[PDB]
Amino acid sequence: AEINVEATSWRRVEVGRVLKLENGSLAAIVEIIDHKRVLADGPSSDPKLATPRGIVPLSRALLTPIVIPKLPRGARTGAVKKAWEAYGVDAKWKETNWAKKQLQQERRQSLTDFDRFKVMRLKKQRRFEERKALAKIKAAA
Amino acid sequence: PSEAGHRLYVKGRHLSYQRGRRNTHPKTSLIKIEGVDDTAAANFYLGKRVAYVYRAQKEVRGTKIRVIWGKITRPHGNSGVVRAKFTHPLPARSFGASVRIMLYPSSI
Amino acid sequence: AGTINKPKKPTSKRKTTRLRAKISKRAAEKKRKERKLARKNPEWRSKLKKDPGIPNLFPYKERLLQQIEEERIRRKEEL
Amino acid sequence: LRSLTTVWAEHLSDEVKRRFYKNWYKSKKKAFTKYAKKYAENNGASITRELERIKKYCTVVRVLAHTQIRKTPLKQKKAHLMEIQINGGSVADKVEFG
Amino acid sequence: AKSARASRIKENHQRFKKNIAGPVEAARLERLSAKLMAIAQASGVKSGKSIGRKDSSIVFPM
Amino acid sequence: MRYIHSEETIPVPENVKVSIKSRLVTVEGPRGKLQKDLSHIAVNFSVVKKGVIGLEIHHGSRKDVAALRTVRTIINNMIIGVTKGFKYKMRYVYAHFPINVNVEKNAETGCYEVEIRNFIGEKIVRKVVMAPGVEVEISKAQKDELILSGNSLEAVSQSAADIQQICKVRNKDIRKFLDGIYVSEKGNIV
Amino acid sequence: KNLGMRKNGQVWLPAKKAFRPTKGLTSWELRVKKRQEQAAMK
Amino acid sequence: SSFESVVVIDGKGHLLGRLASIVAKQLLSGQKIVVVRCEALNISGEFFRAKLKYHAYLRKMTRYNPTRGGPFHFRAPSRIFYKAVRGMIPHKTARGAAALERLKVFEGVPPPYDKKKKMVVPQALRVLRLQPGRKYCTVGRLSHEVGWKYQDVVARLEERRKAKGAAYYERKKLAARQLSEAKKAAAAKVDPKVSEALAAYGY
Amino acid sequence: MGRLQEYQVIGRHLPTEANPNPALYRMRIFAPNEVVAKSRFWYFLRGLKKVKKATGEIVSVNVISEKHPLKVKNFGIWLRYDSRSGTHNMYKEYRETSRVAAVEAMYADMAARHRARFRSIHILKVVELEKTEDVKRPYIKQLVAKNLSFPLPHRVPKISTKKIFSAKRPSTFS
RNA sequence: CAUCGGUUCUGGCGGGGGGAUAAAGGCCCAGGGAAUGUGGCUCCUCCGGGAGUGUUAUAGCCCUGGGUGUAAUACCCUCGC
RNA sequence: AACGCGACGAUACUACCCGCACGUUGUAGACGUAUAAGAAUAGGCUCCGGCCUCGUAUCCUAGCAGGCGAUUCCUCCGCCGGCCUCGAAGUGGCCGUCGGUAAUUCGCGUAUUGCAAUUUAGACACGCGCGGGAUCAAAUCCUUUGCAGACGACUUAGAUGUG
Repeated sequence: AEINVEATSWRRVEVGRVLKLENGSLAAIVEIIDHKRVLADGPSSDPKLATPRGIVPLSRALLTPIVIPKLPRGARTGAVKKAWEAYGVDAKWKETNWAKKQLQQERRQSLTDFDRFKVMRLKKQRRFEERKALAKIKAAA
Repeated sequence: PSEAGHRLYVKGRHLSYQRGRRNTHPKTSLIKIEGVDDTAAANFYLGKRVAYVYRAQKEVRGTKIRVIWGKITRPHGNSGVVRAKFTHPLPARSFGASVRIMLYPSSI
Repeated sequence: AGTINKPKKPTSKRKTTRLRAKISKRAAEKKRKERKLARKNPEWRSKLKKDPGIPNLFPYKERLLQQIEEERIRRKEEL
Repeated sequence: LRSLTTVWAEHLSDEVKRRFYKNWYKSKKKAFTKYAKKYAENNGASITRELERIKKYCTVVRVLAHTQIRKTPLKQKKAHLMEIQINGGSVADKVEFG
Repeated sequence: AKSARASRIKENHQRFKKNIAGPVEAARLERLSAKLMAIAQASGVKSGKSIGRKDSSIVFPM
Repeated sequence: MRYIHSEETIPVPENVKVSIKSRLVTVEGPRGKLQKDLSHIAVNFSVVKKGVIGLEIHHGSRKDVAALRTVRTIINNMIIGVTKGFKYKMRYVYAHFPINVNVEKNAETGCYEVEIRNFIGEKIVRKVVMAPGVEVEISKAQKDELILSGNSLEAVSQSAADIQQICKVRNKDIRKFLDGIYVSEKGNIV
Repeated sequence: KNLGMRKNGQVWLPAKKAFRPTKGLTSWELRVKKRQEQAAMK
Repeated sequence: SSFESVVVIDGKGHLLGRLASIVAKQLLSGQKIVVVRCEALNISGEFFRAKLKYHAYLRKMTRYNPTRGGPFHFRAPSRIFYKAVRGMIPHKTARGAAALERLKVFEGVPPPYDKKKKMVVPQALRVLRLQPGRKYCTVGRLSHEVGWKYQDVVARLEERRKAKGAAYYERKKLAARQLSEAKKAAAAKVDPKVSEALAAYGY
Repeated sequence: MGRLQEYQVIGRHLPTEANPNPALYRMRIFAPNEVVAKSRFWYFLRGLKKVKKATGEIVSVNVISEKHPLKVKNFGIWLRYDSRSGTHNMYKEYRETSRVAAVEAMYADMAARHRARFRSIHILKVVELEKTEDVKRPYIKQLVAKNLSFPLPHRVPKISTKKIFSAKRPSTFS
């Protein structure tokens, strides 16, 4: 009896799940109120990733791969902070590809006119190198 | 040679006049600026001057191209459409015609 | 029925002004008439309505009856 | 259905050339004269490519056929021309048949 | 009476077409086709094998 | 009320293969292969245990929870079909005119055809075409009996229903005229 | 194998269970207790 | 918000009234819209409701003369979408006629729209708008059942177009692989100061 | 109905020669503001103790803030509502973080399910269920279950309504 | 275009006051308690995890009182730039 | 469909085609008016390593509205020719010639439009010119016909003939 099943594997909202909010901050689920609202707390020392303890609607949030292991249900801010610092949620969030995309977005939004001119020139030089490499590759096969 | 553009203005469209359901007011027009989608973005373009550029038949003083001049007055609604007041009311045939919003008078 | 392949004449939801005015007039006349009938009603009415009470599924109904009993005994002692 | 192209024969009779005129007696009768040179130029390459176009793109093939009105007692000399469908076979068979 | 558009009459006619009239019409078509066979048989660009281009619009004009 | 999570369970026999991709269930056994598309029902399939398939619905209503029972029984029916098969024994009876039943296999379709003649003396020949995968034989153990067998229960039962509904008595008293073909026994081939 | 006879003759149907979508929310012992306070309160 | 020369929209998986409202607003604002694959549009509700509405439409006709003034019932799916759009535009004015002149609707994807980018409208997409479990139908199926004649022709032309698109996608995948290899090989020959400069700028 | 707050409203009858020290009556009122709170207070007083606003006065109005707004709680609300048949008891349960949130949820719930307005609803008691064993409704019982974890299938992605056209078909998996 | 006056729309910033001198909450102090029972212990197994015991252990939570504390912040009112 | 469309034949002129030479010519309105997988949405994509909220992306993007001369590079673009290819309302691929071309760096010029005044700049269609290449047609009235007919309209015939 061998069975092959190909279906959808969603991330599950649960205690310890780290949510990314619309303002870019992070929180962790402490208690699930219902299927549309949770109680979430972000104790991160980074002001960009911090979130005060409170009700988060699940519509206004996204699910990160990070899950805090064995976070107790109903744990207050001190225990959530201890678990967050012990698990190292900030480093893993920085490692994720969502934070890299958000960092790239901030870097592109913070450019000035001189910076955009320098981006255009350096991209043209790198494009010259890539064009030579692509011509060499297409010449071979 | 260089193959860049030469645009220093922002594209807009003349949607309509200021109106109710039935009565319209040609003295004020509604302009949809490209890339402006809320009141916060519309607040940047307040006081900016705007040109309706069109073509005529007769060549007068070296050109067949006429301009109507105006300025952006206030935001309209919630979706970034602005109200504009011109020297003369825009032609009613130009509903949907393009207008040029220039970056002057600049506050930057 | 053969409604899908051969529908009949549609029933119009567009009201007419004459019928709207007539319906409003008849509604007002009925409301005045039922006021008159309630005024001249000989049907008996109790002075105090029957209170439905406390629902059984309320988790603290027994405790609430305990404060009811305690308050009535306290009122009897005070009086 | 849309007509993609048609191919005519090298020689057409006077009674079928009459169909393309209202004043045939005053005419110079120039009809299909430049077309008949396509059979001689480049060994009929244009005729061949039109036949190949009908072979590879089309689904319905009809011949053009006209009557020999001169064998009838009618005083009319202008013949009747119609499209007759070829049914059966593949499209290549229809083209080779026509 | 059963109409011309009746399903049973259509099925009767289909059986008639498949079993009775069909072979007769096929043999007739074969004979006529054979007679008309008797009458009928009685570079790529520069040769026309490569089908090149012959010697209101769907788009907006641009 | 919206139920957070509901689940159903299907055991699989050891010789049976089940493949589920995009809610298209393929069940293979000793007798062959069956396939059904179930993409009109919102369901999540999983392998909760070795030889056990789990079906779950998240945040569904009572109707959506109840649909999983139909899905469970359908997949179990395909499993039973590829393992033991399905067999319908039908009987044809008459009073005066014997019913002549001919069974043949059409080569170019691959399907069986059942021709019924002399039904209450009628001159017409009734022809019923079986579903692909249904095999029909005339029983030799018992009298005036057809045996329909296959993997697809729906195909076998619909073929038997067609055989009943083609021999219908019209404009006669059914308390007196009892001729017809009837399904007499339903079961498994094995 | 099946020992009983199903009424509609579909012998391949499995032994179905009761449709109880709210199953498992409340334990039996708690329900017995709540029956006791319910009877006392009534 | 962006102004375009012409916007080509794939009609597959779109809801009729919502797409029609968005298209009519864009046409009156001054944008040229082309809609393709109108046979693959969706209507919410189960199919017999749409069929009954079309038959109720087919009931209406000028009694004294059906050749003038009456509802001319167009059975093609593109013309059904066109009727939906025309109902949301002041078509009896010069402005409305000019706005309708900026719209083209087709069944299937004719050339040269087969080699152009086809956008979608998320505010009208059926998978994003309809609740799961709700029924929907297809305008092409409705058209075929009410008398459109070219369902099979459009299907054959669509499968030829998709075969040519499969060949094009194979070449596109080869080109993307070669471009990734070219970038990886040229990363060695690019000046490193340029490399961290572009990385710090975000490129 | 609205952003509500709970008010302690204490009132009394006007002191007279016969009664120099009239009794004080306290109610907890859910109201958008203090004017509405005092209006509801005098309405209930006229309905119960025959004390009118003309011969009465308001001793105190205070706001009863939630003690723990960051703790998830289960609330049982016993209410009576008026329909054309008459007045009916109902008991309902709401899983919220404050009493005012539970009351606005109750008002929205009654408007959605029974078309009852603010004027036809009498909130007789709002209590906190101290134990999980006190929960009676299955739609709260399934939420207070052990190890509650669930996915979110078919999530429509958020795209701004000002972006009319998209170049890619959206996904509903995250 | 600059500097003004009248009317008006809109954005930001710095203070003051009130309430349970907000209620929370963080970190400490002293008590009490329970389970959707953590660790530990016992028994089952598909060895994946279940069932039982009970009060912090190798997670925590709830309630009461006290300190930081005239804490912060929300809401309302208000003085200006 | 008399304001829907297709194929073909012959097309006299001021008609047709090619080149450039411009419009007090017009158009519901150029200003980078750049970008083809298909399919599913309780699943997909891939280079097979992994990846998927997100087009806030990709390409292109500097120089008198963009000159002249180098240093330097073999990159990009365009017109033609060949071979193929593309019929849903037909056009792209490769190869070759020719021409242009900052990926790096530099030298001479920009002024005076005077503190802003559309940046007159694109495409299609039309017209007038030359300089060339190609071709010498029909319809209607009229007479006649009766397969037709109120009148028009229609079927015919009228050039040497089976008139």
